[PDB]
Amino acid sequence: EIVLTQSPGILSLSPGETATLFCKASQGGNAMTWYQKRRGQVPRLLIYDTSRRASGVPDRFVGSGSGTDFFLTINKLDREDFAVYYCQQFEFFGLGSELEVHR
Amino acid sequence: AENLWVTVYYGVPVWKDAETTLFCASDAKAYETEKHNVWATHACVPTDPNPQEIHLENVTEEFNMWKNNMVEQMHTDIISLWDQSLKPCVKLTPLCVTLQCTNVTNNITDMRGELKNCSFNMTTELRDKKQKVYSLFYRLDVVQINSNKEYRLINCNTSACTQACPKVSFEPIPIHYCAPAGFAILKCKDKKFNGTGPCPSVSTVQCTHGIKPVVSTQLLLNGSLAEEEVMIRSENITNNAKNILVQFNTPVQINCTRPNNNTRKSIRIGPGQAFYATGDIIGDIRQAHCNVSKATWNETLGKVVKQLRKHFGNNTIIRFANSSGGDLEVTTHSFNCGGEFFYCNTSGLFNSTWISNNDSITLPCRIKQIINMWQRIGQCMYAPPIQGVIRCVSNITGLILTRDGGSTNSTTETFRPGGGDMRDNWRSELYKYKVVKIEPLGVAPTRCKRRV
Amino acid sequence: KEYRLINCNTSACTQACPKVSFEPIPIHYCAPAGFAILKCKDKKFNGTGPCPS
Amino acid sequence: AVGIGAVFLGFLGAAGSTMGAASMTLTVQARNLLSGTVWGIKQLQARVLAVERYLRDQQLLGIWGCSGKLICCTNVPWNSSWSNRNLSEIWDNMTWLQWDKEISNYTQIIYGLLEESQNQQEKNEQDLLALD
Amino acid sequence: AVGIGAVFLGFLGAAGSTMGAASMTLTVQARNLLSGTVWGIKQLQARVLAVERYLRDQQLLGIWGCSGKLICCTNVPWNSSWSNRNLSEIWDNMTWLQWDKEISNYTQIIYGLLEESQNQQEKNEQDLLALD
Amino acid sequence: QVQLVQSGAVIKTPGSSVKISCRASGYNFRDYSIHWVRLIPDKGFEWIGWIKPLWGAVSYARQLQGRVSMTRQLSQDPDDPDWGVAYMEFSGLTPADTAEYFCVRRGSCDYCGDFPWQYWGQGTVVVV
Amino acid sequence: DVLMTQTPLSLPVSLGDQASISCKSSQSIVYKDGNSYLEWYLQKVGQSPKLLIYRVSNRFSGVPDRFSGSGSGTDFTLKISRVEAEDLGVYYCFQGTHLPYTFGGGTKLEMKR
Ligand SMILES: *[C@@H]1O[C@H](CO)[C@@H](O[C@@H]2O[C@H](CO)[C@@H](O[C@@H]3O[C@H](CO[C@H]4O[C@H](CO)[C@@H](O)[C@H](O[C@H]5O[C@H](CO)[C@@H](O)[C@H](O)[C@@H]5O[C@H]5O[C@H](CO)[C@@H](O)[C@H](O)[C@@H]5O)[C@@H]4O)[C@@H](O)[C@H](O[C@H]4O[C@H](CO)[C@@H](O)[C@H](O)[C@@H]4O[C@H]4O[C@H](CO)[C@@H](O)[C@H](O)[C@@H]4O)[C@@H]3O)[C@H](O)[C@H]2NC(C)=O)[C@H](O)[C@H]1NC(C)=O
Ligand SMILES: *[C@@H]1O[C@H](CO)[C@@H](O[C@@H]2O[C@H](CO)[C@@H](O[C@@H]3O[C@H](CO[C@H]4O[C@H](CO)[C@@H](O)[C@H](O)[C@@H]4O)[C@@H](O)[C@H](O[C@H]4O[C@H](CO)[C@@H](O)[C@H](O)[C@@H]4O[C@H]4O[C@H](CO)[C@@H](O)[C@H](O)[C@@H]4O)[C@@H]3O)[C@H](O)[C@H]2NC(C)=O)[C@H](O)[C@H]1NC(C)=O
Ligand SMILES: *[C@@H]1O[C@H](CO)[C@@H](O[C@@H]2O[C@H](CO)[C@@H](O[C@@H]3O[C@H](CO[C@H]4O[C@H](CO)[C@@H](O)[C@H](O)[C@@H]4O)[C@@H](O)[C@H](O[C@H]4O[C@H](CO)[C@@H](O)[C@H](O)[C@@H]4O)[C@@H]3O)[C@H](O)[C@H]2NC(C)=O)[C@H](O)[C@H]1NC(C)=O
Ligand SMILES: *[C@@H]1O[C@H](CO)[C@@H](O[C@@H]2O[C@H](CO)[C@@H](O[C@@H]3O[C@H](CO)[C@@H](O)[C@H](O[C@H]4O[C@H](CO)[C@@H](O)[C@H](O)[C@@H]4O)[C@@H]3O)[C@H](O)[C@H]2NC(C)=O)[C@H](O)[C@H]1NC(C)=O
Ligand SMILES: *[C@@H]1O[C@H](CO)[C@@H](O[C@@H]2O[C@H](CO)[C@@H](O[C@@H]3O[C@H](CO)[C@@H](O)[C@H](O)[C@@H]3O)[C@H](O)[C@H]2NC(C)=O)[C@H](O)[C@H]1NC(C)=O
Ligand SMILES: *[C@@H]1O[C@H](CO)[C@@H](O[C@@H]2O[C@H](CO)[C@@H](O[C@@H]3O[C@H](CO)[C@@H](O)[C@H](O)[C@@H]3O)[C@H](O)[C@H]2NC(C)=O)[C@H](O)[C@H]1NC(C)=O
Ligand SMILES: *[C@@H]1O[C@H](CO)[C@@H](O[C@@H]2O[C@H](CO)[C@@H](O[C@@H]3O[C@H](CO)[C@@H](O)[C@H](O)[C@@H]3O)[C@H](O)[C@H]2NC(C)=O)[C@H](O)[C@H]1NC(C)=O
Ligand SMILES: *[C@@H]1O[C@H](CO)[C@@H](O[C@@H]2O[C@H](CO)[C@@H](O[C@@H]3O[C@H](CO)[C@@H](O)[C@H](O)[C@@H]3O)[C@H](O)[C@H]2NC(C)=O)[C@H](O)[C@H]1NC(C)=O
Ligand SMILES: *[C@@H]1O[C@H](CO)[C@@H](O[C@@H]2O[C@H](CO)[C@@H](O[C@@H]3O[C@H](CO)[C@@H](O)[C@H](O)[C@@H]3O)[C@H](O)[C@H]2NC(C)=O)[C@H](O)[C@H]1NC(C)=O
Ligand SMILES: *[C@@H]1O[C@H](CO)[C@@H](O[C@@H]2O[C@H](CO)[C@@H](O)[C@H](O)[C@H]2NC(C)=O)[C@H](O)[C@H]1NC(C)=O
Ligand SMILES: *[C@@H]1O[C@H](CO)[C@@H](O[C@@H]2O[C@H](CO)[C@@H](O)[C@H](O)[C@H]2NC(C)=O)[C@H](O)[C@H]1NC(C)=O
Ligand SMILES: *[C@@H]1O[C@H](CO)[C@@H](O[C@@H]2O[C@H](CO)[C@@H](O)[C@H](O)[C@H]2NC(C)=O)[C@H](O)[C@H]1NC(C)=O
Ligand SMILES: *[C@@H]1O[C@H](CO)[C@@H](O[C@@H]2O[C@H](CO)[C@@H](O)[C@H](O)[C@H]2NC(C)=O)[C@H](O)[C@H]1NC(C)=O
Ligand SMILES: *[C@@H]1O[C@H](CO)[C@@H](O)[C@H](O)[C@H]1NC(C)=O
Ligand SMILES: *[C@@H]1O[C@H](CO)[C@@H](O)[C@H](O)[C@H]1NC(C)=O
Ligand SMILES: *[C@@H]1O[C@H](CO)[C@@H](O)[C@H](O)[C@H]1NC(C)=O
Ligand SMILES: *[C@@H]1O[C@H](CO)[C@@H](O)[C@H](O)[C@H]1NC(C)=O
Repeated sequence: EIVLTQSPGILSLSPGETATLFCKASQGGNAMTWYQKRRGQVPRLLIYDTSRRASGVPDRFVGSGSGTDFFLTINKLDREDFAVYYCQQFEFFGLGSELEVHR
Repeated sequence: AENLWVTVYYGVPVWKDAETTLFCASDAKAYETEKHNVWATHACVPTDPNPQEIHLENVTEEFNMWKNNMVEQMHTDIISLWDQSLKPCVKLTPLCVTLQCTNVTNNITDMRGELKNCSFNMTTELRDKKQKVYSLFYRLDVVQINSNKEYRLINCNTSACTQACPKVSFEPIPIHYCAPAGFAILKCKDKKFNGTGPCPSVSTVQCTHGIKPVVSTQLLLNGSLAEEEVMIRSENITNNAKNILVQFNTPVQINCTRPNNNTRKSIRIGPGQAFYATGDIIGDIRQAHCNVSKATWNETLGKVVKQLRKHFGNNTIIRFANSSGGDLEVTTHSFNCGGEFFYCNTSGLFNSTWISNNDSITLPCRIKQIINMWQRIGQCMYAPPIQGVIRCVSNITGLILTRDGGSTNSTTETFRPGGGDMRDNWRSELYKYKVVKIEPLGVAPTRCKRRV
Repeated sequence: KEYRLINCNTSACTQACPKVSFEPIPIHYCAPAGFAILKCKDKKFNGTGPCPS
Repeated sequence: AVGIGAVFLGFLGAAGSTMGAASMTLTVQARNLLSGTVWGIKQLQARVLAVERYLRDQQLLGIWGCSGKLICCTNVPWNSSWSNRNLSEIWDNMTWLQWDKEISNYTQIIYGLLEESQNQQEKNEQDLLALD
Repeated sequence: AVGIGAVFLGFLGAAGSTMGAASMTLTVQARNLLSGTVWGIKQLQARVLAVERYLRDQQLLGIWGCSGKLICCTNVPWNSSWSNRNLSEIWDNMTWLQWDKEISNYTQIIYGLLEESQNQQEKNEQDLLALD
Repeated sequence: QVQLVQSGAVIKTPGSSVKISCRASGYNFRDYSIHWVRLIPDKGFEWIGWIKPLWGAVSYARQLQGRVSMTRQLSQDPDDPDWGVAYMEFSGLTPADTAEYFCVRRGSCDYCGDFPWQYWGQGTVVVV
Repeated sequence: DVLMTQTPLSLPVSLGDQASISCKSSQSIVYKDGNSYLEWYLQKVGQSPKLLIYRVSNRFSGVPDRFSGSGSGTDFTLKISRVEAEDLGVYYCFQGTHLPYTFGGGTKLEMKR
């Protein structure tokens, strides 16, 4: 099977800064899909095929990476963008990176 | 001579990838048995009797059968032509009527239906009169709408359906694809060609090989077989939604039949319209079946298990299961045989397990008379019954598989049959081809001038 | 007695609309481009063989 | 046996051979470019598309200095930033497929220069015959 | 801004400019002349009509002395009763629309004279190369 | 647009069976696959199975076979050829299956694969 | 690739009987000429191989008339009228249209005792 390790588990930031979340796989040579899930709502597609944004997604969500290292960078954070982020490759999902307010 | 003056060249061999329409070319030998017997004996050009491929040299072209456009044009052309071979035939609107059905005369055991003896009113040549008439329908074509019971046909809820004229045969004739002017068709020839990537030995050709169009779901029949060894093909093997095509080396043989000696009977629905009904079952009531050789099938599964262990690791437990479920003609094995559509249960082949180190298999078959292939909105057809016991013999060229798996790291890899899209049956015969566009105007430097 | 039409045994038949006349109008055959149409003019032309005019 | 030379006089056989050897058998790609009720409309539309493509290429070749010539010569010089490779390697080593994907950005510039060259050649020829 | 010169290199932009300035941008009307189930038949019939018109004009231009030339020169002299206007006013003042409606009666005479000129030029060329 | 309406929340007993109806509207339902996925609280996501509604060929996860069945219902009238219904019947319920069940559809792009999930369902809450 | 096989593989045939060996073609062998370019080869041991006949019908000059060949595009065969001692050797079927040129296996006609 495919095991996806997703880190950092909890990322505490303030708005305006840049977030970086990296997903490690077991096999290489495939794509990576990045989902946004706010609290108490429906999940949302952000990134498919490791670098392409979904429809209705602003350009501040950038994703890249290759092989095993898969990077998701969110520069210029918003008050709304604080949520949970998942990496899904095929049917094997990640566990979740929570994005928290720092004070 | 340090200066170089630019020169144009018109007619230079250089191509770029493009997509266009391709005109089909059937062989003229089918014209010797003329008069609309099979389709495209009139709507198709005869071939060049001298096909001539031209083997190129030191050339590399990237092939990709999964993003091919020629298979999509073939899937459109067969549907459009198949609809164009039903418009002159009789529409079966007036037969959609309340049926009064009973069991067929048989020592009924209280565990099977499978035949129904249905009497109903029907119009005549004249408009005023009417006639009581009986027929034999299968159980998959009648539905109890709510003494003897009271049924109706299944297509009556949505759409009346044209029956197929028995002058029109269903059997495949080989369809060639001659490229038009300006374009060209390449051909891989590498025996180890995976399906995607560079084929380092190509050959242009003006018109493709013999493609006989079969229609089959679980395992494709009469399909050009590979030469060196049994091969598998996919798009991403670690993906689940994509099928895993398999093409054999040795054609395992299947024999299929229908033992019931029917009697075709003509009923005149209307003036100039005749309806063909199953009149009587003389002989004996015996269920339709298929046979393959058990030893060659065990050997052929041994070959495909030997091939599948490369992509998955040498220590895995490959096992085969029957279909997961769904509609009828994706779980069972669908094909046509002498103009009558079988549906054959294939759980008797797909149960095994495989660890790292004479007889013949019977398998039952069920028959529908109405069919709805390609799943349109309001078009089915009523395949008329055929006189006498029929049987047909076919080589099995390959089969279509499907892997599954959610989680929990087990060493097994259960494979199940597929079907679904009809295009996969064409992607096992247009894999080695690619269409290209000539751009014959190239430009280059050399030392010359033009004299004023 | 009790009759029926003769075409009822095989096929129903479209009747002709009386706006459509049946009378002939002269039909000419103009040759397309690239081809040509010859014409014999010999008054003793048998039907087969050379027409020398 | 047919013979391997029948490959080179065949259609598109020189596609892998060098640029200095495709010019001899360059006329076969020129010749097999042209000749070769819904199905009638599809085949008719494809055939008129092929002859429109051939006529577009003949018109684009005729407004240069070579209306009916397979090989031609012009009067505009090569900017060295176009391909910066000498004569012997682009006529004895490379194939045309590799050459087409090395100058694929600069082609419209070349066509504009050829159009300007033929325009000024026409006005110079008119000025030369004007004095007589 | 695009620029007003893009009018003149545009299609048919020189239609109001003088006859001495339309000859530079004369190739755009030449280029945009060719390229550009009942609806399929209408569009197909219109497209083959356009290419038949272009091929008729190329054949009528090829039986003169200029098969692939936009500008040409001939060997027949102007009868003075045709237009009786000197050189400077028909190349710096007038437009082509006005010129076409001043010689509209005499055009078939001109085409017959050109056909005779090319015929006698061909037989003179054959007589010149016959002696060698 | 593309809409994926589900059925409401449901309360079931251990040993029972639940049926969830994912109605899809806005595209040609006879073309694109439907997937089913479930959010277990404090355990993550887990895939269930896919279904191709042209015929109804389905596949399921390995650790859910013998427990889940999926069917579909096409639309047969030519005046509304677009809408369609998917059905998931999940049997053998335990208190471990208290979760939130989603039906999804593929990305609509010709470049995207099968598992990138653009459109989502509203969310069926299942409490055992 | 258009590889062929040879049925049979070795026939010891007495001096004066008819021998017939077939080669079966996977793909058809038809050129733009129309004539099926197949050649029949004989090789006496330790030598250069000769040519028995041409396409199906024409014959290599310097060969007697004890050889005949037949075929109809798909499967080909020979008929040797009389057997000699020089007819010992290895026979082949050869293709001339598609690349690479394929061969048959090779047959060795022997003696009977
Ligand atoms: C995978 O590929 C395989 C390989 O092709 C497929 O198997 C084939 O399936 C076909 C079904 O579509 C099947 O065709 C049917 O055959 C029936 C059997 O009769 C034929 O065979 C016998 C014995 O082989 C032969 O003797 C007959 O005629 C021979 O001689 C005449 C001379 O007059 C020839 O004209 C004829 O071509 C044939 O030639 C033989 O000899 C020559 C040498 O001289 C050889 O060169 C030939 O190769 C051949 O060996 C029969 O031809 C037959 O009954 C069927 O015909 C009926 O149906 C068709 C419509 O499909 C219709 O046009 C016919 O006219 C006829 O209908 C009429 O009769 C019916 C009965 O009375 C009646 O009900 C109707 O209303 C009509 O009145 C049809 O020809 C074919 O046999 C098998 N192949 C084999 C080897 O068995 C397989 O199907 C493929 N898989 C899939 C999934 O499709
Ligand atoms: C599907 O279902 C339909 C009904 O929905 C069914 O059709 C019916 O089949 C039965 C047979 O199972 C038919 O019944 C027989 O009909 C024949 C023919 O009738 C003609 O002759 C009579 C003579 O008086 C005329 O009046 C009449 O108008 C017809 O012209 C009769 O001959 C049969 O009688 C024999 O069988 C009786 C059974 O009890 C005996 O008692 C009787 O003595 C007769 O036997 C004699 O004749 C036999 C035949 O020669 C011979 O074998 C015996 O030894 C003896 O000499 C019987 O009435 C019925 O008519 C059919 N109905 C219609 C409308 O056609 C299909 O058969 C059924 N098919 C399947 C596959 O299930
Ligand atoms: C059908 O068969 C074709 C072959 O004809 C397959 O296509 C290729 O398959 C190979 C392996 O099967 C793939 O190769 C892998 O590529 C990785 C990416 O590196 C390449 O690309 C970069 C640029 O992106 C180049 O700079 C680099 O040099 C490579 O060219 C490699 O990282 C992989 O390395 C593997 O081996 C090393 C050591 O051997 C290990 O350490 C690695 O972990 C890894 O296992 C590998 O070389 C190649 O990408 C495929 N190409 C394409 C176009 O698909 C098909 O996959 C196959 N398809 C099916 C359905 O069967
Ligand atoms: C026409 O069809 C009928 C269908 O009912 C058929 O009747 C059955 O025939 C069989 C064999 O002739 C009878 O015998 C059965 O088969 C074996 C014989 O050893 C036994 O094992 C069976 O016992 C089981 O079934 C019994 C009844 O269900 C149970 O009581 C018992 O405990 C076993 O479970 C059984 O004896 C069978 O009895 C009849 N059925 C009836 C209802 O009589 C008939 O033979 C067919 N005739 C023709 C001419 O085709
Ligand atoms: C694949 O194989 C499995 C078993 O190997 C098949 O499952 C079997 O399905 C049938 C019905 O489809 C079950 O039959 C039973 O019939 C009786 C009488 O009608 C009814 O009372 C039962 O409720 C049941 O329907 C059978 O028990 C079942 N077997 C098992 C072990 O569950 C499956 O059908 C096969 N797939 C295909 C496509 O054939
Ligand atoms: C798929 O293949 C397996 C074989 O691996 C099939 O299992 C076989 O099932 C039959 C009966 O269904 C067994 O026959 C009898 O079984 C009893 C036990 O109840 C036994 O005591 C008898 O002696 C008799 O053999 C058969 O033994 C069994 N095979 C093995 C190796 O044990 C299975 O039925 C196949 N699936 C389908 C749908 O056919
Ligand atoms: C399915 O594929 C098999 C290949 O395993 C085909 O079997 C072989 O087919 C060829 C030609 O179709 C047969 O050759 C024949 O040889 C006899 C010898 O006298 C000759 O008279 C014939 O004209 C023909 O050349 C070959 O014998 C046959 N092999 C076997 C074992 O039967 C088969 O034809 C394919 N199709 C079907 C429907 O099975
Ligand atoms: C024809 O002209 C275009 C325009 O310059 C050329 O495209 C350029 O190609 C180079 C590669 O040789 C690109 O450089 C690459 O950029 C990416 C950007 O992230 C970088 O990651 C790579 O490491 C590499 O440096 C360049 O960006 C690209 N230009 C543009 C504007 O995208 C093209 O190569 C020319 N054709 C030929 C045959 O030279
Ligand atoms: C091309 O040649 C034709 C043929 O001569 C020219 O047509 C002629 O045009 C003049 C006008 O400039 C006509 O004169 C007018 O006649 C009417 C008759 O009632 C009179 O009322 C007017 O006052 C005026 O005099 C002349 O009749 C006419 N010729 C014929 C035979 O009708 C034509 O003008 C020439 N094209 C050009 C551009 O010059
Ligand atoms: C026709 O076949 C059906 C199906 O077997 C018969 O209907 C029932 O069959 C079951 C056995 O599965 C019996 O237990 C019932 O008693 C049958 N119902 C009746 C009303 O008899 C049916 O009997 C058969 N015959 C007819 C004339 O319909
Ligand atoms: C068309 O008729 C069929 C046959 O009755 C209907 O299918 C049945 O529908 C009922 C209730 O909708 C189900 O309980 C049955 O299981 C269905 N049977 C089959 C074989 O599908 C169908 O609903 C009708 N459709 C329309 C649009 O009227
Ligand atoms: C399928 O049917 C064919 C034709 O009946 C079988 O071929 C014959 O089989 C018998 C033995 O059953 C042999 O004696 C014959 O020599 C075979 N003839 C040919 C031409 O092959 C074939 O065996 C059947 N296949 C299976 C798996 O039963
Ligand atoms: C169509 O109907 C005509 C009219 O009855 C039939 O022609 C008669 O057939 C009978 C017996 O076949 C003959 O005795 C008469 O002489 C025929 N009359 C004429 C005018 O031909 C004809 O047989 C019917 N055809 C079909 C196919 O039903
Ligand atoms: C087929 O034969 C192989 C060889 O022993 C064996 O391992 C396998 O279990 C057999 N399978 C069947 C279905 O007989
Ligand atoms: C797998 O096992 C086969 C045994 O035939 C061997 O040839 C192959 O090299 C092995 N490959 C790996 C990756 O272990
Ligand atoms: C110039 O041409 C010679 C062959 O004539 C070649 O050896 C040399 O490499 C070329 N120079 C360059 C810079 O390519
Ligand atoms: C001749 O040309 C001159 C200009 O070069 C012009 O002024 C004059 O009017 C012309 N003569 C006639 C009769 O048009």
